[PDB]
Amino acid sequence: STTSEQSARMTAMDNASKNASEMIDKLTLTFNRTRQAVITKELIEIISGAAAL
Amino acid sequence: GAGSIREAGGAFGKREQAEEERYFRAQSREQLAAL
Amino acid sequence: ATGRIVAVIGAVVDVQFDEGLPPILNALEVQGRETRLVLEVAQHLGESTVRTIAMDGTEGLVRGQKVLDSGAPIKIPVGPETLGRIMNVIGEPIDERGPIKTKQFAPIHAEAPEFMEMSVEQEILVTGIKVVDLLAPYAKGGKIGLFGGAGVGKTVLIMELINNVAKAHGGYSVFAGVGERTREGNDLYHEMIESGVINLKDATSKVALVYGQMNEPPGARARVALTGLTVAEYFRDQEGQDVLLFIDNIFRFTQAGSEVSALLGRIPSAVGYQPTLATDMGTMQERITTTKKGSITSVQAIYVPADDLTDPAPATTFAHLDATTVLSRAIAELGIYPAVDPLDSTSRIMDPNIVGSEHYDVARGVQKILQDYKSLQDIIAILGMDELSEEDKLTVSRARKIQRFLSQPFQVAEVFTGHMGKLVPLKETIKGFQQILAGEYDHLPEQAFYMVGPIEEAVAKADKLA
Amino acid sequence: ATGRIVAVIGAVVDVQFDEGLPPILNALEVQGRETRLVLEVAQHLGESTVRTIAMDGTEGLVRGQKVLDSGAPIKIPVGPETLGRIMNVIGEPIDERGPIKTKQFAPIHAEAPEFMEMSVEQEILVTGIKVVDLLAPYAKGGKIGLFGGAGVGKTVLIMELINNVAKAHGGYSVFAGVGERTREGNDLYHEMIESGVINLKDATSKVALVYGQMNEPPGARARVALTGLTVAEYFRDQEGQDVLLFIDNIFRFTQAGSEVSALLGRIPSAVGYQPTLATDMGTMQERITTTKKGSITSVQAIYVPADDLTDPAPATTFAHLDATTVLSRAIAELGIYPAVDPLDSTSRIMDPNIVGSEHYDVARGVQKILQDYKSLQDIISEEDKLTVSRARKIQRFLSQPFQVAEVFTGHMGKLVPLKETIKGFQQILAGEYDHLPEQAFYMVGPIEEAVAKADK
Amino acid sequence: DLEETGRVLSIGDGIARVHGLRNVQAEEMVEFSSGLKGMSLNLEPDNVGVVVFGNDKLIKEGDIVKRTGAIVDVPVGEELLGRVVDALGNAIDGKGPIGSKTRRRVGLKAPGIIPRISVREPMQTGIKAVDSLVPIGRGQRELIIGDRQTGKTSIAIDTIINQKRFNDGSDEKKKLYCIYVAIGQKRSTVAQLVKRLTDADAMKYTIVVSATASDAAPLQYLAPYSGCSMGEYFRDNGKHALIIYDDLSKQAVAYRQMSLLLRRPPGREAYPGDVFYLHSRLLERAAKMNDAFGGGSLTALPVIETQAGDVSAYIPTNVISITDGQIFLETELFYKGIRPAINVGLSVSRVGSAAQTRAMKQVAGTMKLELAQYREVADAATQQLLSRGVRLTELLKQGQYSPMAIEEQVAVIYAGVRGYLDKLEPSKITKFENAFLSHVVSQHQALLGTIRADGKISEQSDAKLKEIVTNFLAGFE
Amino acid sequence: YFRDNGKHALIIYDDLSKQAVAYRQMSLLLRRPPGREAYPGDVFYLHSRLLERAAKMNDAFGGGSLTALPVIETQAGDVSAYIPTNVISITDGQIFLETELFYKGIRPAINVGLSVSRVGSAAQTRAM
Amino acid sequence: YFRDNGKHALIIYDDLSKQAVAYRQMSLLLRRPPGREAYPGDVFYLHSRLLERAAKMNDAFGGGSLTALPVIETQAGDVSAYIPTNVISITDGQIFLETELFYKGIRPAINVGLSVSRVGSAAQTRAM
Ligand SMILES: Nc1ncnc2c1ncn2[C@@H]1O[C@H](COP(=O)(O)OP(=O)(O)OP(=O)(O)O)[C@@H](O)[C@H]1O
Ligand SMILES: Nc1ncnc2c1ncn2[C@@H]1O[C@H](COP(=O)(O)OP(=O)(O)O)[C@@H](O)[C@H]1O
Ligand SMILES: [Mg+2]
Ligand SMILES: [Mg+2]
Repeated sequence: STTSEQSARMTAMDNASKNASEMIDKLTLTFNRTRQAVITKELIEIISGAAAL
Repeated sequence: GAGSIREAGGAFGKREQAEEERYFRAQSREQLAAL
Repeated sequence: ATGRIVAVIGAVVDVQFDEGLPPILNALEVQGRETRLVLEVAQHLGESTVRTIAMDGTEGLVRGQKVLDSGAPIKIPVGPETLGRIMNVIGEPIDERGPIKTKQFAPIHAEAPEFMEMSVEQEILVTGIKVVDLLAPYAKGGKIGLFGGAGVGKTVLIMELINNVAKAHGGYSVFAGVGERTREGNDLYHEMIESGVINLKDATSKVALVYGQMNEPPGARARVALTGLTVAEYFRDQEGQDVLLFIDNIFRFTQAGSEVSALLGRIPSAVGYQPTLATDMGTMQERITTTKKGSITSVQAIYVPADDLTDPAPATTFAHLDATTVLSRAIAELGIYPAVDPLDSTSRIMDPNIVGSEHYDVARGVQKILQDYKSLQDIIAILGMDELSEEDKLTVSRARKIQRFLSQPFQVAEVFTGHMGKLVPLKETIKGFQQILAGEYDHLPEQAFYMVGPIEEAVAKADKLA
Repeated sequence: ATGRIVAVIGAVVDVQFDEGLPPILNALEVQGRETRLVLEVAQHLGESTVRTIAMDGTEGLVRGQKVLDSGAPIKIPVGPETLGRIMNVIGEPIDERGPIKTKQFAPIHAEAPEFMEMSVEQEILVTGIKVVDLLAPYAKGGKIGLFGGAGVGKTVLIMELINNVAKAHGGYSVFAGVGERTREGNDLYHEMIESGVINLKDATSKVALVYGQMNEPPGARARVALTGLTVAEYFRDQEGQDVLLFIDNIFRFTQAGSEVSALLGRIPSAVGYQPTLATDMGTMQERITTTKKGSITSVQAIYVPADDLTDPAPATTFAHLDATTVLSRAIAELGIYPAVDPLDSTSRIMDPNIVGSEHYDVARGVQKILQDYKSLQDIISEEDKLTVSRARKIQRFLSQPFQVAEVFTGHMGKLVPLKETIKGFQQILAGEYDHLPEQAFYMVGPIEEAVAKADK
Repeated sequence: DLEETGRVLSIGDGIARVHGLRNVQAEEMVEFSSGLKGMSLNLEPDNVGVVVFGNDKLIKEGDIVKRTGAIVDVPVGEELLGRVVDALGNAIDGKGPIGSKTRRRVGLKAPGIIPRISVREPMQTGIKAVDSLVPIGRGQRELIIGDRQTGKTSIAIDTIINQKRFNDGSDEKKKLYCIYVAIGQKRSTVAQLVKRLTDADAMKYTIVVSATASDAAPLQYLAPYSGCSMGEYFRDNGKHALIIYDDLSKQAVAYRQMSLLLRRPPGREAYPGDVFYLHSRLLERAAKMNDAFGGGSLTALPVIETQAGDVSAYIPTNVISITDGQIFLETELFYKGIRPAINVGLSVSRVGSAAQTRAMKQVAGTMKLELAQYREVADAATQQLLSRGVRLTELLKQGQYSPMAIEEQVAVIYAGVRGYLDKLEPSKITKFENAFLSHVVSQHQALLGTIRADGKISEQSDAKLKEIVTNFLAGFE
Repeated sequence: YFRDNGKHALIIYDDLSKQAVAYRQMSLLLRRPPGREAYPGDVFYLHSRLLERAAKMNDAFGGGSLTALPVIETQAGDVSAYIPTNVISITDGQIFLETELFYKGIRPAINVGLSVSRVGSAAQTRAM
Repeated sequence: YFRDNGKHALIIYDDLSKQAVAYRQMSLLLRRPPGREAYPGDVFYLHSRLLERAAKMNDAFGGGSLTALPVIETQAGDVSAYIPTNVISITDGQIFLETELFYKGIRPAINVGLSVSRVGSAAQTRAM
C-alpha cells in the first residue's frame, strides 16, 4: 500500500501541476487583455478631458 | 509572491485559514488542559 | 416653412431657416430626392439654424438644398390595417402590398404613461422553457429582457418565445426588428405567412412587423424602435387589447444614438457612449409598459458588447426589466442550450406568495446547489475530483445533473439539431427538479438528463443508454 | 523657396513660407546654425504654414529664423562608398573618417515596388548556418524576427550572416541602429572592425551602418529605418544584389513613430500607439521585398513589451514576419553556438511546396526527435535510449563554428551548403552514425567533418 | 469658379480641407490636380472635408480640386474577370485598362426583406470538413475566424479553385464568379495568390481587389465596398458571386485610423462607435434574391484574425453578430497537423443545412453525430466511439490547393461512416483515403457520375459503394 | 423639516448611482470637462453635501434627527469603482450584499465580514 | 566637467520618477498633447538625452568617464509602467530591489534573478 500510495500521489501532483499551468496560461491571457484595456481607458479619459477645453 | 494563496481569498485561502484554525484550536485545547 | 441645408456630416444635417424655425422632434422633407428623405430636428443651434438626424442616406445632398417642415413629428399609420404588413421607420410599407390605409396616424414621439396609469397585476406567463419557467418566470404584462453576447441564442430564444406564446396568444402582436439581419426578417415574414399568423388575403392577421435593420443609417436604427412602440401603444390604448411586443435587438437603439452623438457635438461619456444614454433609454422604455388601459408583454433581446455585462448599455437596460434571462457563452460552450445563466437570471414574481411555496423552494434549492458547485469549481479544477468529501461529491453530481436537465430542445432548433422540440408544462418542470434535488435519480448517468423534456424522458434515455 | 520659423514647441516647428509651399515629407534646412538642423514636413496647416518634425534639437531656435526648402525628401548618399561607414538619419558621416563620396543621393521616402515587380514564388535564402537553413529557413525578400538579446551571441550571429551573405551571394548588408545605445553602437562598430566585416584600410567592407541614436528626437529615430532601407534599396535596385538589412530594434521604430504622432497632437489609439501604426509599419516593410532586379531580406530584432505577444506593436510586426530565429540562453548555457532554439524558431516557407518534400521531411524528423528527447528528459524504455542518443547527436550537430570568431577561438569557420545540411541530418536520423561518439558532432560543419573528428 | 472647383485649405491626417465646391454632393468623388481622387465626407458652411484615396504627400495647400459630379462608384461587369484592380477599380496588373460599360456606387444599401428568399442551393468549397459539417449556401455570410497562420486564406483559395469544375461546364445555373478583396495584406502575398489562381486556371472567373499594407487607410477602407459592388453586379443580373474579404480586421484598423485622425471619440479598443455599421452595411449586401429579382446571389466569406484565440473581442463579436455562422480555426489543432484546423464543436452554419445536397446529407448526418459522440466522450462501448472518431478526424484532414468534388467527398465520408476504417490503424487512414480516391476515379467514374447527376445515393448506388469499398479494403495494405 | 422640529425622519436614496449618472449627463451637456469615467470632478462633493445633512441634533436644537440609507449598485462586485468608493468614504458604515451569499440561501445576503457600523453598540438596546 | 578633464565622476539621480512627474506637469500646463499616463510625447527623449551623457571617453579625449546611477521607484513592482519601461530601455542594466527580500532578512534586498549588468565581467577585477 505504501508503494501504491506514493505512486498515486506522484501522479496526482503531476496532474495538479498540469492543471495549474493551464489555468496560469488562460489567466495570463486574461491579464494582458485587461491591462491593455485599462491603459486604453485611461488614455481615453485623458484625451476626452483635454478635448473639452 | 509569498503568502499569495491566502491573500487571494479564494477557495484555497479559505481552506488554508480553516486548516490553521482547526489545528491551532486543537493545540490550544491540548495546551490549556496541560496548564 | 422652408429652410436650406448648410452642412452635411454623416447622418447629421444642419438646416438654416429664414422664417418659421421648426420645433425639436419635427419631421422635415428634403426636396429634390428620388425617395422620401426625412430629417428629425434634434437641436436648435442658434442663428435660425437647426441640427437634424436623417432617417435615410445623406448621399447626394448639396449645401443649399431646400427642406420643407411638415409641422409635426414623424407620423406613422396606426390601426388594425397595419396587422400583417411590414413598415419601415417612417411608416412606409416595405412589403410591396400597396398603401396601409388606416384612418389615423400617430407620432412616434409621445409622452410616457403617468404614475397613476400604472398596473400592478403579476400573473405568471408559462413559456414551456424549463429554466425560464423554473428559475426566472415571466409575467403577463411585464418586461422581459434576454441578454447575451454574439451567437449565444438570443434570436433562437425569442423565436421560441414567439412560437410558444404568440401563437397561443389571444390578442395582437408587434415585432420590431431593430438593427438585425435582414434575412432574419425575411425568414420571420415567410414563416408567419406559412403558419397562418399573417394572412395575405383577408384581415385575420395577428402580427404587425416594423423593420429597420443593420443595413440602415443610424437615424433609422434609432427611431424604428419608436415606430414599433407607436404601433403597440395604439393597440394597447385605443383598442384596449393585450399586446405582445418583441424587440430584437434593442441594444442597437442605444448603439445608433452613440453613432450620432459625436456628430451632434456632445462630449463623450464612458466607453465613448452618448452622455444621454440613460435618459434616452428611459424615455424609450417607459412607453413599453402595461397601463390600466391595456397590457403589453414585452420581450426584448439585448446584445452584450464583447460579452461585457458591465457595459453601460446592458447595465442601464437591467433596471427597466421585470424578468431578465442572461445567456452565457461559457454555458453555451458546454453544449447546454438555451444558454441561460441560472445564477444570473432573475424575475420579480419569483416570490412564494406569487408562484407557490413549492415552486419557490424548488427554484431556490436548484440555485443553492448550483452556487455550491460553482464554489467547488476551483478545487475541482486544480486538485481533481478525488480531494472532496462525500457530501461535496454528491453536491457536484446532483448539480451536474441539474445543469443537464436545465437544457432543452427547441422547436425552432429542430432544423439544425434533429431533436424534436419539447414544451414542458410548469408542473412537470417543478416535479422533475424536485425529484432530482431529492436524489431519486442519483443512480442515473448525467448524460441521461441532457436535452430532454420532462423527467420521464430522462429516465427513458437512461434506460436506452444502459 | 525660403520661409521663416513661426513656432517652436519641443521637437515640432511650424514654418511659414511666402511662395512655393513645400510638399509633405520634404526636408527643410534651418539657416544660421553651427550644426545641420533638418526639419521634415508633416502637415500643411493653412495660411502658407507647414508643421514639421525636427531631426535634431531645437534649442536656440528663434521665431523668424530663415529656413530653406531643399526641394526633395531627406536625401542620403547611396553607393558602395557607404560600406564600412557610419551615417546618421540625414546621411552625414558620424565616424569622423571624412565625407562619404558617393556619386548619387537617394530620398529616404519611396513607394514600395509595384504589383508587377513582385516575385510570384518564394525562394530560400541560404545562410550557411545549419540550424537556420534546416529548421527555420529564411526567404528572399522576407522578414525575420530575431528574438533574444544579450548573452546569446546576437552580434556574432549578425556578423556571421553578413559574412555568409557576402560570400555565398555577393550581397552587401545594411545595419540600422534604430534607437541605438551609443555605448553599444561603439561596441558593435569595434566588433565589426575586429571581425573583418568592416575594413578601415581597403574597400572590402561588407556592411554599411546607419545609427539613429537613443538621445535623438523621435523624428530621427522614426526615419533612421528608412535611411537604412534606402541604402539597401540602392544596393538591390542598382546592382541586382540580394541585400541583407538589419533593424535593431523594430520596437524602437514603432515607439519613435508613436512619440512623433503624439507630438503632432494626434489622438492615441489602443495601448497608446499612433493611430497610423499599421500603415507606418506597412509603408516601411513593403519596401523590403524581392523585385525583378534583386531582393532585400530583413533581420529585425523583436522586443515584446510586458512579454505580451498580443500587444499592438508585436502584433503589427508579426503580420509582416516571414520567419523567426529565437536565441535561447537555455541553449547557450548548454554549450551550443549559435544559441538558436531549434524548437521555437519558425518559418513560413517550411512547406513541402516551397522547400521541397525532402527538406520538409528532414526538418520535421529533426523537430520530432528533439521534442521526443525533451519528453524523455522530463521522465529522467527499449529504444528510447536510442532516441536520446540520436537526439543528443542532433543537438550537437546543430552547432557550428563561425568565421567571425576564428580570431578569438582559432577554430575555422564553416559555411555549410543546404544540400550538405539536409543530407547530414538525414543520415543522422537514419542511423548511419549510431556508433560515432556524442562529441564527434559538436562544432563541426558538414557530416564528413563529424566522421573525421570521430576518427580521432 | 467656386461652385465646381475648390482650393485645398489644409492637408494632413489623410483629410483635405477644401475651400469652394459649393455644388458638391455628400459622398461625391472629387479629383485633385495631382491625379488623386477623394470623397466629400463633411460638407460644412465654409469648407469641404475630403477623404483622400492615396497619399497626402501628393496634395498641397492651394491645389485645385475639381468635382466629377458622381457619387463614389467603381467599374463593374464581366470585363473585370481575370483582372487585378485596386480599391478604385484601376488595373494594377499591367494588362491595360478595364473596358467596362457600367459603373456602380460603392455605398448602395443592401436589398430589403421582399427581394430576398431563403438560401437553398449549395456553395461548394471542396473542403471535406466545410462541405460536410459546416455547409455554405449561395447568399450566405459565413465568417472565417482564427488566429494568424491557421489556414484561413487557404480555405478561401481552395473555394475559389474549386469553382472551376462548375465554371467550365454548360450548367449556367451552377457557375460562381469569385471576388477576392485583399485588405492590408502584403503585396507579395497577393502576387503569389494571383499566381496560384493563374496556375489552377482560376483567374478567368475571379476578380482580385488589392488594397495592401502600404496603401493609404482610405483605400483599405474602400476596397471591401468596391469588391462588394463588383459582386452585386452579378447578384442583380441572375448570376452568382462569391466574395472573400481578407480580412475585415485590417479594414476595421484602417477605419479606426481614419476615425481617430478625424478627432472622433474612441470606444472599446479605441474603435469608433460606428465600427459595427462599417461591417454590417457591407455584409448585408450578400443576399439570395427571389426569382422576381433575377434569382441571383452573392455569397460572402469575411475573414477575421483573433489575438491569442480570443473570439469574444470587440470586432470578432461584431462580425459574429452580423454573419450567418462562422468557421473557427484553432492554433492548437493547426500545430498538431490537423489541417484544415477547423474546430467542429464551435463552427456552425445557420442557413447552410438547407443547401447541402442529399448525398452529402446522408453521409454527413452520421459523420456529425459520430463526431459529437467522440467529442463528448474524450470500457468496450465508448472505445468504439473513440476509434470511430479518431478515424473520422483523420478522414477530415486535407491538402492545400486540391479541392474535391462532392461525389468524391461523399464516397470518402461513406467509407468512413459505414465502418470500413475501424480495421486500419489511424496513422494509415490518410494513405488509404488517397489510394481509395484514385481507385474510384480510375475505374468507377460511372457510379460517381450517377451520384453527381442524382444528387443523392440510391440503394443501387449504395450497393455499388459497399461493393467497391469492400473490394478495395480487402486488397489494400 | 422633521429634523429641525424635534421629530425623527429616515430617508432612503435608491439609488445614488443613478443620481451620479444624471449629474454626469447634465455636466457633460453643460460642456464641463469630464473626469474619471467621464464623471464630473465634483461628484464626491455632490454626494457629501447631501449625506452630511443627515444628523442627530442636540437638545438646544430640538433633539430631532435624520437617518440616511443611501443605496449603491456595484458592477460585478467592484466595490473599488469611483462612485462606490466615494460613497463608502462618506458614510458611517456599509451593509455589503453579495450574489454568492444570496444564492447560497443566505437571505438577506448581508456579508457580516465586510458590513460595519461605525456607531456600533452605542446605538443598541441593552438586551440586544 | 570632470568627464571632460581626464577625471572620473559618478552621478546619482534620486530619482528620475519625480523629474518625469515635474516634466509632465510642465507639459500638461503648456497644453502639450498628453500620452500614456498623461506623459508628454518626448519624456523618453528627456530621460534618454539625460542618460546618454554618461560615457567612458577614449584616451585621445582625456580618458575620463561619467558613471550614472539613476533611481526609479516602481508601484507594486510594476516595471511595465511608462517611465520604468523607458528608463530600463535606456540603461545598461538594473539593480532590482524587493520588499519580500527586505523583510526576509536579506539586506541589501538585491534580487539577483532580476538584476542584470550588460557590461558584466568587463567591469570587474580578475580576482572578483
Ligand atoms: N490544409 C492545409 N494543409 C497543409 N498546410 C496548410 C493547409 N492550410 C494552410 N497550410 C499551410 O499553413 C500556412 C499558412 O496558411 P494561410 O496563409 O492560408 O492562413 P492565414 O491565417 O491566412 O495566415 P496569415 O495570418 O498570414 O494571413 C500556409 O502557407 C500553408 O503552407
Ligand atoms: N436553443 C438552441 N439550441 C441549439 N443551438 C442553439 C440554440 N440557441 C442558439 N443555438 C446556437 O447558437 C447559434 C446562434 O443562434 P442566434 O440566436 O441567432 O444568436 P444570437 O445570440 O446572436 O441571436 C445558433 O445558430 C445555434 O447554432
Ligand atoms: Mg440575433
Ligand atoms: Mg491570409
